[PDB]
Amino acid sequence: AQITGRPEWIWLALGTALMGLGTLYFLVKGMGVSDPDAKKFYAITTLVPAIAFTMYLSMLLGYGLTMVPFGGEQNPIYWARYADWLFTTPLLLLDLALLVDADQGTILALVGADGIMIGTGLVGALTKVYSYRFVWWAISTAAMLYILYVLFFGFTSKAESMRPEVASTFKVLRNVTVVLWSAYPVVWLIGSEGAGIVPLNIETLLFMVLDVSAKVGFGLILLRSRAIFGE
Amino acid sequence: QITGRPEWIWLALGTALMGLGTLYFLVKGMGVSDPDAKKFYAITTLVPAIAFTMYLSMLLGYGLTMVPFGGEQNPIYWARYADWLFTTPLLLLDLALLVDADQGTILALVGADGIMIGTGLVGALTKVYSYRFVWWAISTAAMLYILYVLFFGFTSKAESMRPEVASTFKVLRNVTVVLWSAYPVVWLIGSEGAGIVPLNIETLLFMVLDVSAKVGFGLILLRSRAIFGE
Amino acid sequence: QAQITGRPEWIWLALGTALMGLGTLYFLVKGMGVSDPDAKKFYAITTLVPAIAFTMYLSMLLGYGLTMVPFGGEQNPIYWARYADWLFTTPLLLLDLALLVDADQGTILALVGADGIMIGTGLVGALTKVYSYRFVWWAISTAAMLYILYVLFFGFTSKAESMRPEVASTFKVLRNVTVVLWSAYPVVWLIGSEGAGIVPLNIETLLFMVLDVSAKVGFGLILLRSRAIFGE
Ligand SMILES: O=S(=O)(O)O[C@H]1[C@@H](O)[C@@H](CO)O[C@@H](OC[C@H]2O[C@H](O[C@@H]3[C@@H](O)[C@H](O)[C@@H](CO)O[C@@H]3O)[C@@H](O)[C@@H](O)[C@@H]2O)[C@@H]1O
Ligand SMILES: O=S(=O)(O)O[C@H]1[C@@H](O)[C@@H](CO)O[C@@H](OC[C@H]2O[C@H](O[C@@H]3[C@@H](O)[C@H](O)[C@@H](CO)O[C@@H]3O)[C@@H](O)[C@@H](O)[C@@H]2O)[C@@H]1O
Ligand SMILES: CC(C)CCC[C@H](C)CCC[C@H](C)CCC[C@H](C)CCO
Ligand SMILES: CC(C)CCC[C@H](C)CCC[C@H](C)CCC[C@H](C)CCO
Ligand SMILES: CC(C)CCC[C@H](C)CCC[C@H](C)CCC[C@H](C)CCO
Ligand SMILES: CC(C)CCC[C@H](C)CCC[C@H](C)CCC[C@H](C)CCO
Ligand SMILES: CC(C)CCC[C@H](C)CCC[C@H](C)CCC[C@H](C)CCO
Ligand SMILES: CC(C)CCC[C@H](C)CCC[C@H](C)CCC[C@H](C)CCO
Ligand SMILES: CC(C)CCC[C@H](C)CCC[C@H](C)CCC[C@H](C)CCO
Ligand SMILES: CC(C)CCC[C@H](C)CCC[C@H](C)CCC[C@H](C)CCO
Ligand SMILES: CC(C)CCC[C@H](C)CCC[C@H](C)CCC[C@H](C)CCO
Ligand SMILES: CC(C)CCC[C@H](C)CCC[C@H](C)CCC[C@H](C)CCO
Ligand SMILES: OC[C@H]1O[C@@H](O)[C@H](O)[C@@H](O)[C@@H]1O
Ligand SMILES: CCCCCCCC
Repeated sequence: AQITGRPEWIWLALGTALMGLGTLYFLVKGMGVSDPDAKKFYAITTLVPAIAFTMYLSMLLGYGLTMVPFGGEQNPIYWARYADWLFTTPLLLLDLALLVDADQGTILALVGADGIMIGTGLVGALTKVYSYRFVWWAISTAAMLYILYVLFFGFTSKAESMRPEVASTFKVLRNVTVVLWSAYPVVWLIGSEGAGIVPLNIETLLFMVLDVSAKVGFGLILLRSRAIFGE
Repeated sequence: QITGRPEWIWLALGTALMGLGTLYFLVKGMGVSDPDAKKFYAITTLVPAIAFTMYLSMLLGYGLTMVPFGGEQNPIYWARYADWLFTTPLLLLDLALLVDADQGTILALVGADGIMIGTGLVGALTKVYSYRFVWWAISTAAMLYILYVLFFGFTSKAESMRPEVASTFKVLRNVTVVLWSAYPVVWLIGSEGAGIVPLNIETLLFMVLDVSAKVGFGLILLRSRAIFGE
Repeated sequence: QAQITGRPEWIWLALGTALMGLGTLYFLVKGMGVSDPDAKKFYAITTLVPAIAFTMYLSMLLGYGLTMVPFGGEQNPIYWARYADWLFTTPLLLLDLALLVDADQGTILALVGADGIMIGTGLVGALTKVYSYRFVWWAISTAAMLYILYVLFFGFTSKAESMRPEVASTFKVLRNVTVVLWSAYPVVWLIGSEGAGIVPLNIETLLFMVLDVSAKVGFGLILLRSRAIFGE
């Protein structure tokens, strides 16, 4: 059942390679940088892939893998992803917050909501009672939908009042994040952690591609542009 | 290994009030332009929402665990500490922000609140019965330190802001010093310490203090003049 | 080879609980007055470090913070409670140092986060069942520390040598203390019960107790007596 600890190793190893090179890249590129504003963006955007490197290595080496009893058998679960996402997503949000110079009110309401989204997901991923896992999923999705709402119908208007570079950069990112983040509830749902439509194998591969691109990718769009009165 | 069955009604009622209290605070902060009042709404809404998630887990059994102390397995709801760990520092942040407290006292405060819950959690999961009280004492000492700065510290600075501020804070300060200090008493006499009171009534007690300490504290706050705006 | 524990190093943990608790009451019954908001931060940060450590030292004393990890072919005792402590403690020591040199929000985050990976990774290696892998995590955690010390040494110095002669002097002493005491942790752990068998858990608990007391209570003193915290 979702025979793990061996098939998806190549995906996990690959995810570790990209995330690590992606990190060494953003490290051996932030070298100069004087502007204190651009300093935040480089800091935030380098820890995201870095944290991920750590977590992908655990899954590859086994540690981040655990078994849960549900549906009818011993089910392989990678909790290490929620260890990653728990911190990683809020940093991704901080980048956009700092880029649109959002109010401290929305930043908190955003990070805290993000906390519930991952937290609730972790719960559902480890819940033993099958039916309930989807109660947590629904709650986690509602949390993401709220975050995506303020990013789309909230951070755009405030972005379209900054500089043409800012409004244009935020938008590309906003597009990449509303799309990449919304796929997560879908993969989770059809994967080893919900219905068994798709095997852990493909559930690892899909996450590894959405991850690299929601991180190394998102970071490339951001760090290569004019990061608000700094570059 | 029943553990979670009698107090289901309390937990479900607790999940109910925490859910509605949140939706209420969500479908109430709709407008709000002032960045200062924005903070208060953001802080005050996460508290009940966080508690919703945690009460649900207890009701669905997940937030329940068996601790082997005193020749037996014991029904311990760790989910309260998962809740409290984050929830309480937020209630204190509202207060800090209301009295425009220094970043020094905020950190000292939050830090201390972290020790309070963390220690309580440790005590609640300790196998050696005796020790559980050592941790309870250490936790109470931490609470006592917190309530001090809130009472004999945050008041003086509140009585120098505005008549709305000083009056609002005082009502909250009254509600928090009273509700917060009840917790160590319920824990001590409950299923987590001495068996004076069954897990049942305890779950009910916490559920009444939780709803008021959050949805109640929230209402008093979100109805008054919350800094630079409303 | 190694084997079960929970009693020889009771004294080291007791003494460690001891010093840490006193050091905290000392820093508490010393921050009594203090009106300056700038120095306020420093007292608030420097007080919690030992307070957190007291809690984590006591747990290791009362057995709670001890656990058994299977590896190398046999079960083994590990004190995870240190990592619980360090996770929150070390970054506060960095915050004190960042606030002193008035460091940029960019580097504070780049510092805290790196510290998170440093402890976190350490914890992971400490709990890894496959023996070979534990060193892979060690290597990584050390690389994280090394970075952290770099921005402190070859980074916070130059920004310090531009503040006030008090600041520049206070920071250098601390910098000297941290770079020296922090760099021992990877050495103790590598030779200790959580790595190779060179030295028993007994002495490894002792070593960390010496290093913890000084790196916190010692550091805390050098700092709260400098007034180069703009507070009097
Ligand atoms: O599942 S049942 O509701 O039917 O009753 C209990 C038993 O089935 C028991 C033995 O299988 O398992 C219990 O659920 C497992 C535990 O879940 C939570 O803790 C888990 C921990 O066990 C896992 O190791 C970890 C990931 O691998 O996730 C969590 O930390 C707690 O609720 C525990 O109390 C519980 O035993 C089940 O409740
Ligand atoms: O073999 S001994 O009897 O001599 O000692 C063992 C027993 O006392 C046994 C009793 O069940 O407990 C063993 O320690 C258990 C672990 O306790 C703590 O971890 C718990 C975790 O297991 C629980 O899931 C959770 C809530 O239920 O609380 C804690 O996190 C830690 O102290 C672990 O290190 C310890 O192994 C004891 O060794
Ligand atoms: C954010 C601060 C407050 C907490 C930091 C916590 C650390 C990142 C550790 C994260 C541990 C995760 C949530 C554990 C989930 C349950 C796993 C089965 C435990 C495996 O040890
Ligand atoms: C179940 C989940 C989706 C509930 C989500 C709750 C939200 C994260 C709470 C955030 C604060 C709410 C919106 C009330 C304050 C109103 C502010 C204008 C929000 C943005 O700062
Ligand atoms: C303000 C910031 C620091 C906190 C934001 C909100 C927090 C992340 C709270 C959300 C925590 C969720 C419910 C997860 C709790 C931990 C899980 C019960 C662990 C399961 O082992
Ligand atoms: C596994 C623990 C140590 C790490 C995760 C802790 C959470 C981030 C917040 C606090 C939750 C406490 C520590 C959980 C205690 C053990 C419970 C049986 C966990 C059930 O998920
Ligand atoms: C065991 C318990 C009581 C320890 C509590 C320790 C405190 C959280 C430490 C906070 C910092 C102390 C008060 C020193 C700074 C002095 C400030 C005037 C305190 C309020 O900001
Ligand atoms: C806001 C931040 C920087 C300061 C506050 C940090 C908190 C004081 C740290 C929490 C410490 C408590 C004692 C919890 C330690 C870990 C738990 C005892 C583990 C339970 O398995
Ligand atoms: C203080 C709040 C954030 C909860 C504590 C967060 C710490 C990361 C958790 C402390 C436990 C560390 C990580 C070790 C986990 C493994 C232990 C066997 C779990 C016993 O609780
Ligand atoms: C594996 C270890 C060495 C990776 C550590 C990476 C760091 C957390 C990243 C910090 C940001 C790097 C230095 C790139 C931005 C340059 C800035 C001057 C950093 C301080 O804001
Ligand atoms: C404040 C936030 C945003 C930044 C700091 C976050 C930390 C760097 C995140 C910690 C990541 C390390 C690898 C720990 C992951 C969780 C542990 C491996 C769980 C052990 O059971
Ligand atoms: C190999 C070198 C670079 C390691 C780092 C420096 C050394 C740890 C220096 C020792 C630092 C202070 C004196 C603490 C020593 C504590 C131990 C009892 C030392 C045992 O040799
Ligand atoms: O990740 C697989 C390989 O991809 C190549 O494009 C990189 O240059 C290598 O460094 C990497 O190992
Ligand atoms: C083969 C290593 C380079 C891959 C580039 C991927 C960019 C997201």
